[PDB]
Amino acid sequence: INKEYRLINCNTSAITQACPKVSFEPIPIHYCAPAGF
Amino acid sequence: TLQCTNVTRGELKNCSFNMTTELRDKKQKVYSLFYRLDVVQINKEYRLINCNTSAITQACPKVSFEPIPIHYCAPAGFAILKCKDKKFNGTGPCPSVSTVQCTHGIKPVVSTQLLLNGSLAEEEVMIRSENITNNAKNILVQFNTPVQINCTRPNNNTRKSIRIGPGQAFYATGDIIGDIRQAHCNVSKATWNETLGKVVKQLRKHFGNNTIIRFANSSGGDLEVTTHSFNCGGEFFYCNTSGLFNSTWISNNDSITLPCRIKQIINMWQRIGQAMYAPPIQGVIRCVSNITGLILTRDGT
Amino acid sequence: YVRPLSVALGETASISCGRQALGSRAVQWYQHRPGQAPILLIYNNQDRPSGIPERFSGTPDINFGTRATLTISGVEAGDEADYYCHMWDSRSGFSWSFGGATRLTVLGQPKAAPSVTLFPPSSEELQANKATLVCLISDFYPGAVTVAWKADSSPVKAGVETTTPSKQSNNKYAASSYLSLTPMQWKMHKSYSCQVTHEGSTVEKTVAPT
Amino acid sequence: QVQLQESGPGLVKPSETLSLTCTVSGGSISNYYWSWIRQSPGKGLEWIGYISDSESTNYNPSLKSRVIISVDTSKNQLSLKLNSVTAADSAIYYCARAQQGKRIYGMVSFGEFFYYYYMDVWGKGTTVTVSSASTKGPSVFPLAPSGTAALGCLVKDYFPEPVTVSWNSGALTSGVHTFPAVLQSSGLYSLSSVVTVPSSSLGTQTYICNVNHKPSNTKVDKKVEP
Ligand SMILES: *[C@@H]1O[C@H](CO)[C@@H](O[C@@H]2O[C@H](CO)[C@@H](O[C@@H]3O[C@H](CO[C@H]4O[C@H](CO[C@H]5O[C@H](CO)[C@@H](O)[C@H](O)[C@@H]5O[C@H]5O[C@H](CO)[C@@H](O)[C@H](O)[C@@H]5O)[C@@H](O)[C@H](O[C@H]5O[C@H](CO)[C@@H](O)[C@H](O)[C@@H]5O)[C@@H]4O)[C@@H](O)[C@H](O[C@H]4O[C@H](CO)[C@@H](O)[C@H](O)[C@@H]4O[C@H]4O[C@H](CO)[C@@H](O)[C@H](O)[C@@H]4O[C@H]4O[C@H](CO)[C@@H](O)[C@H](O)[C@@H]4O)[C@@H]3O)[C@H](O)[C@H]2NC(C)=O)[C@H](O)[C@H]1NC(C)=O
Ligand SMILES: *[C@@H]1O[C@H](CO)[C@@H](O[C@@H]2O[C@H](CO)[C@@H](O[C@@H]3O[C@H](CO[C@H]4O[C@H](CO)[C@@H](O)[C@H](O)[C@@H]4O)[C@@H](O)[C@H](O[C@H]4O[C@H](CO)[C@@H](O)[C@H](O)[C@@H]4O)[C@@H]3O)[C@H](O)[C@H]2NC(C)=O)[C@H](O)[C@H]1NC(C)=O
Ligand SMILES: *[C@@H]1O[C@H](CO)[C@@H](O[C@@H]2O[C@H](CO)[C@@H](O[C@@H]3O[C@H](CO[C@H]4O[C@H](CO)[C@@H](O)[C@H](O)[C@@H]4O)[C@@H](O)[C@H](O)[C@@H]3O)[C@H](O)[C@H]2NC(C)=O)[C@H](O)[C@H]1NC(C)=O
Ligand SMILES: *[C@@H]1O[C@H](CO)[C@@H](O[C@@H]2O[C@H](CO)[C@@H](O)[C@H](O)[C@H]2NC(C)=O)[C@H](O)[C@H]1NC(C)=O
Ligand SMILES: *[C@@H]1O[C@H](CO)[C@@H](O[C@@H]2O[C@H](CO)[C@@H](O)[C@H](O)[C@H]2NC(C)=O)[C@H](O)[C@H]1NC(C)=O
Ligand SMILES: *[C@@H]1O[C@H](CO)[C@@H](O[C@@H]2O[C@H](CO)[C@@H](O)[C@H](O)[C@H]2NC(C)=O)[C@H](O)[C@H]1NC(C)=O
Ligand SMILES: *[C@@H]1O[C@H](CO)[C@@H](O[C@@H]2O[C@H](CO)[C@@H](O)[C@H](O)[C@H]2NC(C)=O)[C@H](O)[C@H]1NC(C)=O
Ligand SMILES: *[C@@H]1O[C@H](CO)[C@@H](O)[C@H](O)[C@H]1NC(C)=O
Ligand SMILES: *[C@@H]1O[C@H](CO)[C@@H](O)[C@H](O)[C@H]1NC(C)=O
Ligand SMILES: *[C@@H]1O[C@H](CO)[C@@H](O)[C@H](O)[C@H]1NC(C)=O
Ligand SMILES: *[C@@H]1O[C@H](CO)[C@@H](O)[C@H](O)[C@H]1NC(C)=O
Ligand SMILES: *[C@@H]1O[C@H](CO)[C@@H](O)[C@H](O)[C@H]1NC(C)=O
Ligand SMILES: *[C@@H]1O[C@H](CO)[C@@H](O)[C@H](O)[C@H]1NC(C)=O
Repeated sequence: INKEYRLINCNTSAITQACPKVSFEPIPIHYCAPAGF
Repeated sequence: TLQCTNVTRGELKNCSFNMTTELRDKKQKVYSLFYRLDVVQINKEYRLINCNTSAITQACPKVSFEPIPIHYCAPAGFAILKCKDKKFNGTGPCPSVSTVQCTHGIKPVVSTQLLLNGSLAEEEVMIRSENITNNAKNILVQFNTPVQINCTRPNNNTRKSIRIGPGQAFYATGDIIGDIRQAHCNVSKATWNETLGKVVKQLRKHFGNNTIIRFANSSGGDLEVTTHSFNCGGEFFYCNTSGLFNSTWISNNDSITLPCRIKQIINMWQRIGQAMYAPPIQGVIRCVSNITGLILTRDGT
Repeated sequence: YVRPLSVALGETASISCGRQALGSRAVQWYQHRPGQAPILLIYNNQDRPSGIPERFSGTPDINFGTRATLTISGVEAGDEADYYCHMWDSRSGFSWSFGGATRLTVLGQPKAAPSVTLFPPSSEELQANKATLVCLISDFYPGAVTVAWKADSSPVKAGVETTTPSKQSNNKYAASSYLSLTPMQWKMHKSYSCQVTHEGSTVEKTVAPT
Repeated sequence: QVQLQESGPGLVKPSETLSLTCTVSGGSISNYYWSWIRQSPGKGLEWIGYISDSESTNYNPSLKSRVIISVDTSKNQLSLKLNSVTAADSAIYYCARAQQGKRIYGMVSFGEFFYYYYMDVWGKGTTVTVSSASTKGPSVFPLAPSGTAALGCLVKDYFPEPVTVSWNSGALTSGVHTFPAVLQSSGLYSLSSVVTVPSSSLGTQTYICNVNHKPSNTKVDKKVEP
């Protein structure tokens, strides 16, 4: 702005803490086409 | 709590308040202009009108209030039946009928008293009602020739962003750049005279060739119904119409000008609980539109 | 107060108004030479009265934003005066005070040499037991001179009064200078001088009692 | 056309009523706006007040509590009565005709206009001094001359400003050059006029300077000759 600081996002965007039970692990995903495609 | 002073009659105010910044432990003494109709008393101490009734949500400044033609379509196995009868009133058996999959381009114009930008009537000017003998049923008169109305707010307003939180910016009315003037609307007094005549003609077919037909202004109610309420370039006008319905008709350049006020805290429909703040529109507002219909109400001569 | 401004002879002057308007404006311009009657140059933002040269021109407010400026093309030496901007506008109230005086000074005028004329004490005032020398200076530019009195060859500096250089009709300056003497101090001396130094040159005018 | 001329005491003691008048020539008094403006030394132009053609009073709030502008239509003459004068009230008082302009910017119907006044013709001016010191007449002493020659008149201690100098009651006008006064430390102004004169006419033509000091009601003349 001891020295006075501030989180980086405060002047641009609200901020949301990631729920600590969801995982960022890449899981193999398969894209499927509907019937008739 | 707002600290408001007049602006250098007494309609628009100049209000300074303590506001939250992007940091939760810091304030800021910002000022913003507000129309009279948006505040109430307790430097004089004021407050926004909605605070004691409803929360308030600022309209996103990228969505447009512009009526866009919408077409209603019926699903497969259903149909819509038009009515080609040029003189078809409200009910009855339509002689000429056609089937369509969707309706024509209907513009969802939210208006009051004067039906704007709508669809005209072919041949003669129609008049519709459930029971026209019932005074508690609005008469829906539809013109055949449009009478043009021109509206403008001439003040050169400016928009001012106020960061009230993380990612939260309230758009406030900064200041007026130049002359302070009245908002109003013009209609051609000649074209409005001949259109009231066309209306007064078909009004005799239901009430008598000898009885006299008189037009008066509203007799009471809220601002939305006592005035030609509508929206012009994004700002919600409320026009006095006493200059349009002040004629008495017997058995046998010109311009009318309407003093329109402006509001910002609007409840839109009749919901009490969901108010909307319309952000201020930069520049000079003027719009041109046709009054193609009317919504009258005979007194219970 | 006063705003200084300097243009050259025969150029164009751009006198900006002191207070800029908030709304539509109606600005009057006045020309006022000190110790004289004010002259109305422009009354409506651009309209001039009868008897004002075309080289004077004020800006009209066709579109808002353009500030009011008084334009003087081909500035003469006679255009040296105070210029007031009487600003009226729709937003501010009744404008009682005139503008801030802009004191225009024209540069590059012809440098003229003074004309010194020294008179001895008159016989009536000498007979009235009082002596007074009068040293009249006129037709000099730039209007700034220093006067130095001398008894024979010694400076005086005691009992002298000098006008500030006032401006003449011909756009040059003039100033008097009075040295008060006793009837015996003027008789007991051989000569009396009036050294008038203008710019970087002096002019001497001597007067003796005979 | 229309011209004005003021007239007044020229000297008024402190804490008193400063009367003044202004006679206009060549036009009716009750169909124009009239305005009073003073100009103190060092200060700017100060607008006193104005009276309409309907005889309506409106004064500068800087004064107001001391001003009362009147007007008599029997003549073409209107007055000005500043009271409780102090030292700062010394100024050249001017008399100017105001004309009304209506500046319309929006709708005349909603009143979107304002009124601006502009003064086009002015009075010559009237000097007014405030001082507890009494008036005092001058005393003209002749300055004798000696191709071209120069002669004049010395107007010694007088109070207050001004004095008017004429030569040959108005006949001698070419070559005249009156100088600004000089305020001595005694508190009195001393003025001097001088007329450049061709050298041959020194012994033939007669030269008399007419000096007048209005606050003392004194009209004096004198002769200049070697
Ligand atoms: C919806 O309906 C509404 C209502 O029906 C409608 O409202 C209308 O809105 C418009 C626009 O907003 C308004 O238009 C304005 O009109 C103003 C008034 O104009 C009238 O009056 C003036 C002055 O009249 C006096 O002087 C003239 C001589 O000049 C005399 O002849 C008059 O008789 C009169 O003098 C007597 O009366 C005085 C009292 O007023 C006394 O004091 C005086 O002693 C005398 O007794 C006239 O000049 C106008 O004439 C014009 O109109 C005729 C037809 O009537 C035309 O044919 C022609 O073009 C004439 O020019 C008119 O009669 C205008 O002043 C104003 O325009 C000025 O203001 C704007 C904004 O401030 C400026 O941007 C603009 O440029 C103009 O400024 C000029 O003028 C001023 C004043 O002189 C100058 O100071 C300024 O510097 C600038 O000068 C420049 O232009 C000059 C020419 O204009 C030029 O000469 C200069 O050299 C310089 O270049 C504006 O247009 C209108 O009033 C509303 N209607 C009503 C009834 O109120 C609305 O539009 C409708 N539509 C919507 C909302 O969409
Ligand atoms: C709604 O109400 C708000 C108040 O809540 C108004 O906002 C104020 O508006 C006034 C003008 O009306 C502003 O005052 C102006 O401030 C300018 C900024 O100068 C400041 O900073 C300098 C340092 O650079 C300091 O030296 C100075 O002292 C100030 O602190 C000044 O430049 C202006 O000066 C003008 O006026 C003075 C005296 O009148 C003259 O001598 C000058 O020559 C000059 O003409 C003036 O003082 C004020 O700053 C505004 N406040 C804020 C917080 O912005 C809105 O204007 C008002 N809006 C409407 C539409 O009514
Ligand atoms: C009734 O219908 C009228 C026409 O169908 C409506 O008028 C429309 O009003 C809106 C807003 O009031 C205008 O949109 C604005 O446009 C201007 C600039 O437009 C100009 O420039 C574009 C260039 O892209 C050009 O194509 C146009 O023709 C204009 O020359 C913008 O600055 C604004 O931000 C805004 O987008 C429409 O332009 C205008 N249409 C017409 C034909 O005038 C009227 O509002 C309707 N009435 C009601 C009560 O709803
Ligand atoms: C804005 O101006 C209006 C008009 O002058 C003011 O209204 C006055 O309000 C007081 C109450 O304080 C009343 O006693 C007066 O009778 C009102 N006058 C009129 C003509 O209605 C208003 O107070 C002003 N507002 C501010 C904040 O200054
Ligand atoms: C307001 O006026 C008329 C409606 O009667 C419209 O202008 C006409 O529009 C039709 C069809 O769009 C055209 O065939 C005509 O040529 C138009 N006439 C003129 C003179 O241009 C106008 O678009 C209407 N505006 C609305 C409904 O917003
Ligand atoms: C309304 O006001 C705005 C400014 O508040 C004006 O915008 C200016 O327009 C000119 C061009 O005419 C530009 O040079 C400026 O840079 C603009 N200013 C800003 C801040 O953007 C606008 O012209 C005004 N319009 C009217 C009709 O009065
Ligand atoms: C409403 O506004 C429209 C356009 O802004 C006006 O139509 C103009 O009328 C004049 C005079 O007849 C014509 O010279 C223009 O060509 C017209 N404009 C267009 C785009 O055609 C109309 O007169 C106004 N009507 C009212 C009642 O204010
Ligand atoms: C946010 O703050 C940073 C400080 O690092 C600054 O550089 C940036 O301009 C700011 N951005 C916005 C959108 O306010
Ligand atoms: C903001 O808070 C301070 C705190 O004392 C107060 O003095 C001031 O009046 C407040 N400002 C407004 C506009 O209410
Ligand atoms: C809200 O405040 C207004 C003040 O204008 C008052 O008249 C009204 O009764 C209040 N309404 C409610 C629901 O509290
Ligand atoms: C519509 O017309 C039919 C037949 O012409 C008639 O019976 C009916 O009453 C009319 N509607 C109204 C509201 O008058
Ligand atoms: C209707 O007109 C009357 C008289 O003309 C007036 O007193 C009343 O306020 C008007 N009502 C509206 C809503 O304009
Ligand atoms: C509408 O205008 C009339 C006169 O034009 C006025 O008497 C009336 O009060 C206005 N309506 C309202 C709600 O003020």
